[PDB]
Amino acid sequence: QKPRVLLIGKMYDEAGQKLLEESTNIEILSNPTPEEINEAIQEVSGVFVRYPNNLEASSIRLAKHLKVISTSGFGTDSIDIMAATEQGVIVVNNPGMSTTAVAEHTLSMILALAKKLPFLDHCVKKGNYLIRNQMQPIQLENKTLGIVGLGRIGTLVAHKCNLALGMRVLAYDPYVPASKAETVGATLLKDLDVLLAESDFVSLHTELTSETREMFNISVFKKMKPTAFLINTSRGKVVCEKDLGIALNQKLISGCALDVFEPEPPALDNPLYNFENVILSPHLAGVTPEASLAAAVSAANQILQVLRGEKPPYMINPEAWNLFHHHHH
Amino acid sequence: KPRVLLIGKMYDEAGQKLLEESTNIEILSNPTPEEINEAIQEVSGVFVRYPNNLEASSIRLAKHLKVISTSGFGTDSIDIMAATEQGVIVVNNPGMSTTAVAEHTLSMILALAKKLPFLDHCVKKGNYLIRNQMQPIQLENKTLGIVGLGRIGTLVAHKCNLALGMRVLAYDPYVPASKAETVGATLLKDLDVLLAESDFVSLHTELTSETREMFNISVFKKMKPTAFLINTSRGKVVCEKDLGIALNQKLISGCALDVFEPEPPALDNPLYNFENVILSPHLAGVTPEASLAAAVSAANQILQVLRGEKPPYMINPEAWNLFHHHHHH
Ligand SMILES: NC(=O)c1ccc[n+]([C@@H]2O[C@H](COP(=O)([O-])OP(=O)(O)OC[C@H]3O[C@@H](n4cnc5c(N)ncnc54)[C@H](O)[C@@H]3O)[C@@H](O)[C@H]2O)c1
Ligand SMILES: NC(=O)c1ccc[n+]([C@@H]2O[C@H](COP(=O)([O-])OP(=O)(O)OC[C@H]3O[C@@H](n4cnc5c(N)ncnc54)[C@H](O)[C@@H]3O)[C@@H](O)[C@H]2O)c1
Repeated sequence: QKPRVLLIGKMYDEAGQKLLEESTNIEILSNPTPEEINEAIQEVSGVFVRYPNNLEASSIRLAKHLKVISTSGFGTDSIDIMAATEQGVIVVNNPGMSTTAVAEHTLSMILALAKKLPFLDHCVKKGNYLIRNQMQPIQLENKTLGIVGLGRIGTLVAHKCNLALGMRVLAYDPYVPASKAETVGATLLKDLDVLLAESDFVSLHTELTSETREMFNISVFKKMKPTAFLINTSRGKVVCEKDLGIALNQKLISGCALDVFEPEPPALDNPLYNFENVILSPHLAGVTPEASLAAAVSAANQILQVLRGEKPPYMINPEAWNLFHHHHH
Repeated sequence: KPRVLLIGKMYDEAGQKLLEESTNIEILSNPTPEEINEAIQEVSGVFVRYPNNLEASSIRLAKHLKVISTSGFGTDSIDIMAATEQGVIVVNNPGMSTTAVAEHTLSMILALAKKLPFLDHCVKKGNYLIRNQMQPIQLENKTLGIVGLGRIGTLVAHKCNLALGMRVLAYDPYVPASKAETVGATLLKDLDVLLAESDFVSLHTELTSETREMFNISVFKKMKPTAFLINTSRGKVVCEKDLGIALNQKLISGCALDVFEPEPPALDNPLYNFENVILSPHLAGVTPEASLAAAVSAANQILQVLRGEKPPYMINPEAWNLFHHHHHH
């Protein structure tokens, strides 16, 4: 009989679901509770996880025929990887499908803070056109951008802000060579503190690890300029959200723009919603039609590979492959 | 010691200091023609802050006038003929905020593509799941249509092509095609072609009799239903009544406006009740850098004419021989 696939959340483009349905039977859940996942996972061979939905260890353990878990994008913080590896279940992500889209969105957010764009749009529409008399937009030319995490997106962001705006770009990333920054005109710094002291804009593009977990706390905001801005499009847990709220109240920084949150989705009464110079979007930086199509096709094709016994291109737990063999033959 | 009247203050105080160092100055705030009239009779130079008016009857009262300086490019509110008839040199101060307006244009283009202020409002109201209902636009490989390829249009075209990966078309009857070539754009003779091909149309023309209300309903009918209009040039270039109708009939998707006709916009402007509309209160050229270069340049030209040296931005160089007759020889 045809294998079953569980979609914990739809894909961002249904070209991926169409591909899955060529050879599997799928069931789609919509923001399901842990029990709904436990009911629907028992006989599936493949699972797709739309961020920020979570797949805990207890759910993976009930799935006796599971072969592969696919995430919606790069991040895997909603998968229990240890549990999958213990069971011989292959975990794949879909990286670098939204690189252009997030760099565009980050540039848009950097520019919107500098020009107070949403605040000013709200002022004109309410009748306070004459707020212009006390407004002083920032000219981005020759200001300094600090990139934390110089990977696919961070490097593109450094490239664009150079070409588009004439900004000086500094980067902090211990795991990449200095030459990677020079190629796009940036300077790789060994000391994050230097980047924090020199930057007028600080943009986050790291992977979420135990080192980047809550990297940006009150200690780090104290080191940034009072005039400076934070932008986070990477992961919510990189920023202590409670510390960010204190930092804004105490004028440690001037504002921020966030596409990611912790917890995500954010609560209805999040105190960040009442702050001057705060710009939010609901994890849409990497969700353009182009990026959604590419990541959907990628996730669907990888799920099909593992069902066939074929090694996929984006295994994140390759040490689990032999135990997968053990169970798949 | 010579007098200088400032009909309106300068954009940066450094310019008033440069004048004060050799002249005696008086400053007026939005003065009536009569207020100017009994303040101008003994002065040698006059500065006009846009959009203040310097009428011919006022100039005729000023017996010792040598120079008039506007705050920016615009001299339309100055009676050039009366100045020439009297041997008064009129100077403007052009191209002082080119980079600032280019930046503001990039901000508005991007904010429209990413639905930035609308998404900000949605998260702040707890409507994070609006993400399931929409997708931002990826600028890469979209077509940008530049109307008016001058200082700002040339910069905007270059960055959107080089840094954003957009195809750029341009319409401007009064520059050669090679000017677009150089920055990766294509100058088209037929505006209709640019309208049909563009996903974003940005206006950067001078306000002339030809461009007054150039963008009416017959123009919006030719744009794409999915396209956006950006206007950071002059408000009279757009018939706002037709823009309102165009949004209501979904002839275009939305618009970003820094300028208005009438200006200031009224409290009951229909444009506010549209979601894909982004407004700013005529601030695109306002940056500390731009204000400082304009004020310094304005002061420096006034000081040259009082000394007898030709300033670099003479609007009416035909008045020079009579100026010589009056104050030198
Ligand atoms: N819509 C969205 O907001 C969404 C879209 C896709 C990417 N994501 C997120 O953006 C982030 C980056 O994406 P990417 O594709 O460029 O990943 P990437 O793997 O290409 O780059 C990550 C970079 O972080 C760096 N890094 C790791 N540890 C670090 C540390 N301790 N200090 C500084 N830098 C460190 C890595 O060396 C690496 O260069 C990811 O968290 C990803 O999940 C955002
Ligand atoms: N929003 C602001 O704060 C403010 C700031 C300065 C500039 N202004 C306005 O922005 C606009 C662009 O500034 P600029 O420095 O680039 O002016 P510019 O003189 O450098 O360029 C004007 C261009 O419009 C073109 N043009 C004239 N008639 C045209 C027509 N019928 N069709 C198409 N193009 C035509 C000219 O050939 C010229 O190339 C101006 O209207 C200017 O007054 C905005």
